[PDB]
Amino acid sequence: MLDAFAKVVAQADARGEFLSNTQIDALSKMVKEGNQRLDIVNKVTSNASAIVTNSARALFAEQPQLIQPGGNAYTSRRMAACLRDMEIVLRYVSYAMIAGDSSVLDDRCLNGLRETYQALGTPGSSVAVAIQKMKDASVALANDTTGTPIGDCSSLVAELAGYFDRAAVSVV
Amino acid sequence: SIVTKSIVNADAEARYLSPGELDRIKSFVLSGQRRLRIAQTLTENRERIVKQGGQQLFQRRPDVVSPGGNAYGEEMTATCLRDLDYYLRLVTYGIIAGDVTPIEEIGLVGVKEMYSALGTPISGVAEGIRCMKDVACSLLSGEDAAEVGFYFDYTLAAMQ
Amino acid sequence: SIVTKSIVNADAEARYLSPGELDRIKSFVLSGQRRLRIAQTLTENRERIVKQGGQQLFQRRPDVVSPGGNAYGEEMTATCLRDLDYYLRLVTYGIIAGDVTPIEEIGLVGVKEMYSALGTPISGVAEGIRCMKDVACSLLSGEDAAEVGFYFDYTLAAMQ
Amino acid sequence: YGFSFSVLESQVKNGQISIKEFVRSLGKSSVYQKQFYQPYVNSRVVELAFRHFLGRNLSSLAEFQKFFAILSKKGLTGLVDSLINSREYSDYFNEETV
Amino acid sequence: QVGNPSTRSVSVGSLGPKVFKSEGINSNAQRTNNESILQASYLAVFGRMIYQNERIGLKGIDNKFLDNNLSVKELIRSLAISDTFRSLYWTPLYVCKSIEWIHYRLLGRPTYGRQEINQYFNVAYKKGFVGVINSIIDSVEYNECF
Amino acid sequence: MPFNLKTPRYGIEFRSKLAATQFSWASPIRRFRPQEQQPKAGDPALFLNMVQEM
Amino acid sequence: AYDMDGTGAGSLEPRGIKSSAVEKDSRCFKVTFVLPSQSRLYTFRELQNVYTTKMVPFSSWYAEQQRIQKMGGKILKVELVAGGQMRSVGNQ
Amino acid sequence: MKTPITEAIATADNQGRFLSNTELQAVNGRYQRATASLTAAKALTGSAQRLITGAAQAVYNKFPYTTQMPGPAYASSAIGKAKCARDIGYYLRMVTYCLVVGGTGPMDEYLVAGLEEINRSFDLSPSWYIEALQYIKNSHGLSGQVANEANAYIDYAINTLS
Amino acid sequence: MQDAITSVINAADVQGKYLDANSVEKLRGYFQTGELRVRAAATIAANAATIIKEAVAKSLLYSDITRPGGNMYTTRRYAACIRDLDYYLRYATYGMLAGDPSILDERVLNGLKETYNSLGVPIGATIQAIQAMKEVTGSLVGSDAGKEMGLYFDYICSGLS
Amino acid sequence: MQDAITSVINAADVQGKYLDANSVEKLRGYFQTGELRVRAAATIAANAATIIKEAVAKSLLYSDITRPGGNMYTTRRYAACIRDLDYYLRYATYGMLAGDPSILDERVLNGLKETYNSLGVPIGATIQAIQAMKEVTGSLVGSDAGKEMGLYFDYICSGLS
Amino acid sequence: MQDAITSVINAADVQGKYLDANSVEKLRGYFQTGELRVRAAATIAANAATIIKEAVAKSLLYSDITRPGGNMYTTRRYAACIRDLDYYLRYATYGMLAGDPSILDERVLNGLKETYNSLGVPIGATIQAIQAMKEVTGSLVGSDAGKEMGLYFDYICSGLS
Ligand SMILES: *CC[C@H]1/C(=C/c2[nH]c(/C=C3N=C(/C=C4\NC(=O)C(CC)=C4C)C(C)=C\3CCC(=O)O)c(CCC(=O)O)c2C)NC(=O)[C@@H]1C
Ligand SMILES: *[C@H](C)[C@H]1/C(=C/c2[nH]c(/C=C3N=C(/C=C4\NC(=O)C(CC)=C4C)C(C)=C\3CCC(=O)O)c(CCC(=O)O)c2C)NC(=O)[C@@H]1C
Ligand SMILES: C=CC1=C(C)[C@@H](Cc2[nH]c(/C=C3N=C(/C=C4\NC(=O)[C@H](C)[C@H]4CC)C(C)=C\3CCC(=O)O)c(CCC(=O)O)c2C)NC1=O
Ligand SMILES: CCC1=C(C)/C(=C/C2=NC(=C/c3[nH]c(/C=C4/NC(=O)[C@H](C)[C@H]4CC)c(C)c3CCC(=O)O)/C(CCC(=O)O)=C2C)NC1=O
Ligand SMILES: CCC1=C(C)/C(=C/C2=NC(=C\c3[nH]c(/C=C4\NC(=O)[C@H](C)[C@H]4CC)c(C)c3CCC(=O)O)/C(CCC(=O)O)=C2C)NC1=O
Ligand SMILES: CCC1=C(C)/C(=C/C2=NC(=C\c3[nH]c(/C=C4\NC(=O)[C@H](C)[C@H]4CC)c(C)c3CCC(=O)O)/C(CCC(=O)O)=C2C)NC1=O
Ligand SMILES: CCC1=C(C)/C(=C/C2=NC(=C\c3[nH]c(/C=C4\NC(=O)[C@H](C)[C@H]4CC)c(C)c3CCC(=O)O)/C(CCC(=O)O)=C2C)NC1=O
Ligand SMILES: CCC1=C(C)/C(=C/C2=NC(=C\c3[nH]c(/C=C4\NC(=O)[C@H](C)[C@H]4CC)c(C)c3CCC(=O)O)/C(CCC(=O)O)=C2C)NC1=O
Ligand SMILES: CCC1=C(C)/C(=C/C2=NC(=C\c3[nH]c(/C=C4\NC(=O)[C@H](C)[C@H]4CC)c(C)c3CCC(=O)O)/C(CCC(=O)O)=C2C)NC1=O
Ligand SMILES: CCC1=C(C)/C(=C/C2=NC(=C\c3[nH]c(/C=C4\NC(=O)[C@H](C)[C@H]4CC)c(C)c3CCC(=O)O)/C(CCC(=O)O)=C2C)NC1=O
Ligand SMILES: CCC1=C(C)/C(=C/C2=NC(=C\c3[nH]c(/C=C4\NC(=O)[C@H](C)[C@H]4CC)c(C)c3CCC(=O)O)/C(CCC(=O)O)=C2C)NC1=O
Repeated sequence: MLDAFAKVVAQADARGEFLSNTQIDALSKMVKEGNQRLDIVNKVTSNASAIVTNSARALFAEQPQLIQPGGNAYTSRRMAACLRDMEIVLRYVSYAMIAGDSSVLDDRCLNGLRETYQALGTPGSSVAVAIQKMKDASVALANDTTGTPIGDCSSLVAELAGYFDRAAVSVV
Repeated sequence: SIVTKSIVNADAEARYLSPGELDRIKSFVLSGQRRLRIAQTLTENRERIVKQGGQQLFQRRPDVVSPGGNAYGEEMTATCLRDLDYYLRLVTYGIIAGDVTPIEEIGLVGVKEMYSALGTPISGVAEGIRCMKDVACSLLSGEDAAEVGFYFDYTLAAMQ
Repeated sequence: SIVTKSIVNADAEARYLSPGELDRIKSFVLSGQRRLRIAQTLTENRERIVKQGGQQLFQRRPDVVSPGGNAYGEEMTATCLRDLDYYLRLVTYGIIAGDVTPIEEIGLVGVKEMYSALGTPISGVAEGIRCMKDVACSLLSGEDAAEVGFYFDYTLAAMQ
Repeated sequence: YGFSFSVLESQVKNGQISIKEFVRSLGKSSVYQKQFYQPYVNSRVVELAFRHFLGRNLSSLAEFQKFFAILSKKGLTGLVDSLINSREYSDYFNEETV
Repeated sequence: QVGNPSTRSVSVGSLGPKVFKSEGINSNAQRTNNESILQASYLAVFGRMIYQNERIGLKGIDNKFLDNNLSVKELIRSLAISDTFRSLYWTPLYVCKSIEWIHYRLLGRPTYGRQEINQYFNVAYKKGFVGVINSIIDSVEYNECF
Repeated sequence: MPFNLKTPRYGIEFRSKLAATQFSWASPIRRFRPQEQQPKAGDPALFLNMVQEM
Repeated sequence: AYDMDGTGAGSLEPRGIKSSAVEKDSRCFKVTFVLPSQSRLYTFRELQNVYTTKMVPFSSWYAEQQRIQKMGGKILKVELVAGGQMRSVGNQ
Repeated sequence: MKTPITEAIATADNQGRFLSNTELQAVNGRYQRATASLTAAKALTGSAQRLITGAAQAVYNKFPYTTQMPGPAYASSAIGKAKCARDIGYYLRMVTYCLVVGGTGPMDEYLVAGLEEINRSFDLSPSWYIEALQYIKNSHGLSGQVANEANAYIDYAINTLS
Repeated sequence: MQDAITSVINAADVQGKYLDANSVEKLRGYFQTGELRVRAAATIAANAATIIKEAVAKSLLYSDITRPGGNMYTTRRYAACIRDLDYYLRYATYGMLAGDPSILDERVLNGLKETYNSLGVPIGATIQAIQAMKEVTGSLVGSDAGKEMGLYFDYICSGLS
Repeated sequence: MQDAITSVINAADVQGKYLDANSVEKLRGYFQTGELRVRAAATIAANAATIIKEAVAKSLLYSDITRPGGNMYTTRRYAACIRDLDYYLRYATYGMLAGDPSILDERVLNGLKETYNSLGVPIGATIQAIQAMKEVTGSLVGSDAGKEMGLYFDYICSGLS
Repeated sequence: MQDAITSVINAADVQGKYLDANSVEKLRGYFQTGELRVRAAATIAANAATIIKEAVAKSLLYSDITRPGGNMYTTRRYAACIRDLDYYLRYATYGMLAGDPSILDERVLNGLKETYNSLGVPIGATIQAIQAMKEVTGSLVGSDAGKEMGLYFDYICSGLS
């Protein structure tokens, strides 16, 4: 597991030189944005169980055959497993937002998630539909200017949007 | 094209085109503005017409996508919708060419031999084109939806 | 192959292949199984050889990726690694053929005219091929990198 | 390719038209001129027509000039009619033999 | 040349092509067109300018001509008997289609008939690609015209 | 790989044999990608994921 | 396109039968005849039926009837089964 | 055309009199400000395609429904994505016209007169253009009075849409 | 054969693309000139005998080819030769309507040079008759349609040399 | 074949007269209802497969004809059955367009009663199958268009009995 | 080859005439515009490597013609294509200087459509590159010389079409 600072340390550890004085200015620009980072995470971790169930409900109206009798997410054993499966993706996306780099997203979550949907028979294209349902709810809640000073945060919600559509192309 | 069939037909007799044959060319080039606009309206609705058309086809024919059907699987259903895109592209060629000869020379000559060899039910490809016709005919006006539907029903008649 | 140049060299003289000329051909086929193993190593490490060769090319020549360089941008940089993928493929051809003719006939004749007409620095493409060589010679044994080193070296000398 | 001349087959299976009349309406058809009339010059069309409606090749130079002039003046149907209406066709093929 | 066999070498004029001559006319007799007669030789043998990668192997030939150490006949010969010429106009061609072409380059005309095309086809069967070139450049019509 | 993502509840050999009674689902439609936008050998769009890891 | 474009004597096209049919005429007769081979005794081809009843287009009846007569055949009956009589326009 | 030059002529011509120093002082203030205005007009022009392609992307990341919904009013096809970037280049071109002329005259006639009849008819939402104009304000990269002259004509456009 | 419309469709279909903006402008270039081509095609069909009759008198009437020893001496060779001029006029008119010289390759020019070499017909005198026939036609149909017809007269001559 | 336009040209030409007032009135009767036939002609061409499938199953599907020994038994018989019904539907559409049933007497009813009697085809059942094909086709084109359409279905059945 | 002056001398010699007013008009027409041609010919020689580099990238650089499998894929085939564009540009300048397209017929267009049909070179894509080369050169040389230069780019594509 790395954070954003660890990928600059461990890169030049393989090159073996000291960290340059123009690279410290890139790390100090990150800690100036370090407190706008912490309320993108606090906005999405607090409405976490309503990002999930409002995105599942939007999925099951577009593709109604996933919940009809003989469908994949039909029973009450498997509706709960489908609802869990978006909670785990939203968990590791917010983990990779607070670290700054995606090295824990594709390690404990995406490392072979595609190959276990071929074994389970789960439609992997429909999990990537319901991740982009959750991307549209989470970047709208990271623009919420209540209890926070007004400023430009467009470069950090575009990084949160990057970890959502990385986990969508890794299941199809 | 309307011009092509008039020139080859008057070559078999070894003569020039008649005023009745030349007026069909004048009457056709006058409608060129309406044909270029109708084809543009369909080309801008590819993902909706193709996606909407294949969505209704799997409710009138649920067996083709179930276990055992021809289009069973994500990659097979992907090539399923690939075929519908071929015939939507051919329909835009016929609307612009002024006749159905592009639809015939590309994808109707030998269509029953192709689909029987691939193991595909030809009756399902004609059901999927009839569903795309309803979607495409709901994006047009009263007169433009009438003629665009005739290009979809022609493809189905030649596909049975 | 040596077979091709041995027949073209003997065809022009209007005679059969010579005794020593045949012994070279026999020695080639006896090492053909080993040539397939060396070329098999580079083929499954192709993306890693291009990545590491791509990174270290941009540290020894940062002018090619800076504002005003030929490979400035992410799309123009993609064309950088595309060209590096070509030459890594052509060296695998030369390994199996036991000769440089597959490299020379595909991407060495007219290479100065081609890059000169694109505005691309021919001096830098040789630097990238030299950076791909050390990674390739890093995944091979002592004498296997001595075999692959011949084909990587011929490509650079012709590119200057 | 799945072509079909359905009205022509039912008329020839029932006996209303002979095989000579079946071959004649297959020559002046649209599938024929689409394949053996359009992609060729008038010189090459006269030679390929002798192979289909007569089963042989042109023999003399005066035989080409006689049928090139008919095709040049009356098109396809003026040529196919002059080959089936000839004495050589009926001599070898009389109304029932392909 | 068939109604006037002695018209060989007599320049036609402005009706024919341009003739390049390694002349060397001056008050000191210095050749000032050594770089133009070399450009004209590549266009006579190959018809075009060869690539910079294949012209590398012929740089030893051009260096000796520009230094005033080769005649045009020994330069035209050393270009035709090269392996880039052989790889272009001899190997990928029918054997009598190469003689008909090679004869048209070194001599400005195609063959007259079968007694001339069969003569070279026998020189190719025995000696090879190089034997055909030397038999056209050492010809009597070559030395009389050029 | 983590072992919960290595060995799931059932494998490919139990799922494929029951496609008549259970596990009959047929798959929904993917997002429609047009065929002429797909990359071919010698396209620089097959290296844009390499360039974003630089 | 039609056989009556003026081609007659002293033209470039050889003298043949000329019909009075319009371009793409659609009149057909119904004929009956017998036509012996009169050449099988030196060619030795197989034997064929010579009693024929068939529909022949208007465009070819002048040439067909003129060919059956030259070759010794005998026409037993002929009727018009398609087309109008003395129609001015509408034969196409 | 609201220019400081033509507002001076129309003030003297309302009462049928010559240009006094009430009017020559008004057009003096155009010329003192024209130095900062004409340097912003070159800077917004030279970085136009960076700003137009950046601000068109700013609407899609803010309103993702405009790339998903079916209809002629949204930018879901390539036709609608081309008519979107045409409009952003219309808003940027009017702003540089106002900095050249000096007043809010070009974008009054060419851009905002009749605009709300268009957005009501063609079902275009004016919040898309406020989001796009607020990208250009934060990313022209200017400073000083060059930035204050540019931000004023950008904020004039935001108040007409709101 | 393929006209200007089908030539645009095949160029797009061979790539798998729909008709984009670059091909739509070529489709508009043909519709704008469609009424001009139908107007010239009707006047050429009515003056065909006088276009051929005046192109022959101007090029090869009292020449050497009409006297004994030359090509086209006898009446069959005079009649067979003006039947060739009636091919080029009629097929140059098809190409002008279709806006594509494709029909001149298949049904006219494909193998026409070898036919004339075996028959012994002079190609230089045939090209001069088509060129004289191009000038007479250009005066009947005007200057705009006249240079369209000359576009397909030169395709026959360059496809014949 | 002669349509409504040609049939009035015929009546005038046999007298040597121009088109008088009574003639121009019949011509307006055709033009005024013309675009209604073109609309009905395309509607039947699109529903041709279903107009025959529902007429056959409703008229002769489980009868004695489809059973062994009966007529229309073998698949060749069945395919010849529904190949005939499409012939009538396709030719009745040609007659409604032209407004004159002359095309039905030349290319459909050309001695069709003798052919059906020789082969042994039940004339009583074919007439009732065409009648069932008239009640489903009338549901599509409406009454105003269904009036002209049914005018020719009865022409085939009347000329067949 | 013959230039504009020679074409006037020969047209008078074929008539047996001294140079009259009509031929003196064509002589001055070349002498007046003669120094405008020597300027365009000097600017094209300097921007030669640029006119080709801009018409290639404008027309055929990122298509499937350069990818594997396309004609002109390898470096030998790439270098051979830009050598063909070098001759077309270089020969259209010879024609503009001489004021007569005779140079193009005898050294460029003779048997050139048979040469490309033998090798498999696409003639359609070759015409596009010359059209792109026509406008890139028309912007450098101006409006007067840019139109006369395009007169000989169209002569090449017409004979190559
Ligand atoms: C709406 C969601 C779609 C769907 C989901 C679905 N998934 C499962 C089962 C599993 N998913 C995983 C993946 C992970 N598990 C993990 O613990 C982690 C982090 C380490 C990942 C990335 C695994 C292992 C399973 C198996 C059991 C589980 O742990 O949850 C199921 C149930 C399968 C069953 O048949 O019981 C469903 C229904 N299916 C759909 O229909 C939707 C498209
Ligand atoms: C892009 C940000 C969003 C978008 C754009 C979109 N706009 C239109 C249509 C029109 N836009 C205008 C605006 C102007 N025209 C002008 O001349 C000027 C001043 C120079 C302005 C500001 C007008 C008049 C139209 C309609 C007429 C036309 O098409 O030209 C469309 C097309 C809508 C339609 O129904 O045709 C689109 C798609 N839409 C989005 O979703 C983007 C977020
Ligand atoms: C552990 C809990 C914890 C938090 C929740 C944050 C909360 C937080 N954010 C900011 C400070 C800030 N917070 C924002 C954030 C936003 N403005 C917006 O318009 C967006 C809606 C939103 C984030 C997406 C900005 C832009 C600033 C800096 C003000 C500025 O520079 O303009 C500050 C003040 C810091 C300072 O004064 O230096 C604090 C305490 N930090 C924490 O330690
Ligand atoms: C021996 C020559 C011969 C054949 C073959 C023949 C076939 C024939 N098959 C029918 C078939 C039919 N065949 C099926 C067969 C089916 N098979 C399956 O595997 C499915 C479960 C089911 C649906 C396809 C059904 C359902 C019908 C009746 C269709 C209907 O009327 O709805 C009918 C319609 C009713 C009738 O029997 O009269 C005929 C005439 N007739 C002949 O003279
Ligand atoms: C332009 C004219 C034209 C057409 C139409 C065409 C069709 C075509 N369809 C194919 C496959 C296919 N076609 C289908 C089609 C279907 N499955 C269903 O359930 C439906 C009933 C049906 C229509 C959507 C399937 C599933 C395959 C893949 C078959 C397989 O992989 O086994 C293939 C083989 C793979 C390929 O090259 O794409 C071709 C060539 N080619 C053409 O040139
Ligand atoms: C490299 C490919 C290649 C071949 C093979 C080739 C053959 C070739 N064979 C020739 C003649 C000949 N070839 C034969 C051959 C035969 N007579 C027989 O009875 C046998 C069946 C047969 C040999 C097995 C004869 C008799 C002649 C002389 C013909 C003559 O003198 O008119 C000639 C004419 C010689 C001349 O006119 O100078 C050539 C060029 N040329 C080529 O480029
Ligand atoms: C050599 C033996 C022989 C003869 C004579 C012959 C005649 C013959 N005359 C015909 C028609 C005709 N014949 C006439 C002739 C006449 N109208 C009048 O008013 C007259 C009194 C008469 C002129 C003397 C007309 C008008 C037709 C066309 C009938 C129609 O089109 O309705 C036709 C129908 C085919 C066609 O017209 O091309 C044949 C076969 N066939 C033969 O094999
Ligand atoms: C051997 C067979 C044969 C014939 C017959 C023949 C005829 C022939 N007649 C010609 C002209 C002509 N022929 C005539 C003839 C006539 N004017 C009258 O009033 C009379 C009715 C009629 C003669 C009795 C005239 C006036 C011309 C010149 C027409 C012109 O220059 O426009 C010409 C064009 C110039 C020339 O003489 O070469 C030819 C080729 N050529 C042949 O090879
Ligand atoms: C559809 C394209 C097409 C064309 C054009 C064509 C021409 C063609 N022209 C022919 C003859 C001929 N063509 C001419 C023509 C001419 N004599 C001259 O002096 C003039 C230069 C020229 C008239 C412009 C002559 C005189 C003959 C007869 C040759 C002979 O009888 O020996 C022949 C031999 C048949 C015959 O002798 O009647 C053919 C097949 N075939 C085709 O398929
Ligand atoms: C274009 C105008 C036209 C018509 C109408 C036409 C009819 C026609 N119907 C036929 C046979 C037939 N027709 C039927 C029809 C039927 N069976 C029934 O039970 C129903 C009553 C009826 C449905 C309409 C059947 C079963 C045969 C086959 C008879 C056999 O093979 O012995 C045949 C014999 C050729 C063949 O076997 O295909 C002809 C020629 N031909 C024509 O050219
Ligand atoms: C198999 C033999 C073979 C080769 C090698 C080949 C190269 C080739 N390289 C190209 C471009 C290119 N190559 C580069 C490369 C570089 N920029 C730099 O600064 C560096 C020095 C260098 C990377 C190491 C760039 C930037 C382009 C695109 C230039 C442009 O689009 O203007 C292009 C044009 C577009 C395309 O890729 O199709 C071709 C055809 N083609 C072939 O058939």
